[PDB]
Amino acid sequence: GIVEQCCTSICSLYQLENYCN
Amino acid sequence: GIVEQCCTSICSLYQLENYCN
Amino acid sequence: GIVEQCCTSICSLYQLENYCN
Amino acid sequence: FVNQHLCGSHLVEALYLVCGERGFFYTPKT
Amino acid sequence: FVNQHLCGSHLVEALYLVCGERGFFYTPKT
Amino acid sequence: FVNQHLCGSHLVEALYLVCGERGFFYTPKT
Ligand SMILES: [Zn+2]
Repeated sequence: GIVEQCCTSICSLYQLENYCN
Repeated sequence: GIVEQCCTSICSLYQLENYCN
Repeated sequence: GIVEQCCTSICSLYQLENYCN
Repeated sequence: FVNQHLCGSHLVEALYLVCGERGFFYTPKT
Repeated sequence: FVNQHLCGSHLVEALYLVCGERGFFYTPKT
Repeated sequence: FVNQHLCGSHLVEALYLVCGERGFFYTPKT
C-alpha cells in the first residue's frame, strides 16, 4: 500500500492525499 | 546497548523505559 | 555537495554553518 | 510539488502536512 | 504497544515520549 | 561538537539549529 510504496519507491503528495479524511 | 538494539533489531517501549530517570 | 556528504559520509556543524545566511 | 521518499515516521509527518485539519488514516500493510 | 525500529534521532524522540517529565539518559555504545 | 550522519529531513533540522535566525539555504545536488 501507500506506506510501502513511499518507502520502497517514491510517492507524491497527491497520492498521500487519498489518505486524508 | 539499547541504542544499537533498537536500530539493528527492534525494541519495545518497556525496554526503552529502563532509560528513564 | 553538503547534502550528499552528510548522508553518504559524515559532516560537522561547522561545515553546515557554511549554508547559513 | 515534488515526489517523496518517506519511511517510518516521515510518512506520518507528510500526511499531517498534506491533510491538515482534515485528518488522515495511517494504514501500513500487515 | 508495539515493538519499534528506531535509529538516530528517532530513538531520542521515543525516549522523550516514554519518559516524559521523568527525563532520560541517551547512552550509545562508544 | 560531534560529527553527524544526516539524511533527508534530518539535514534540514540540523541546519535549522545551527543557523537559527540567520536562516539557511538547503541546496541538494540536482
Ligand atoms: Zn529519519
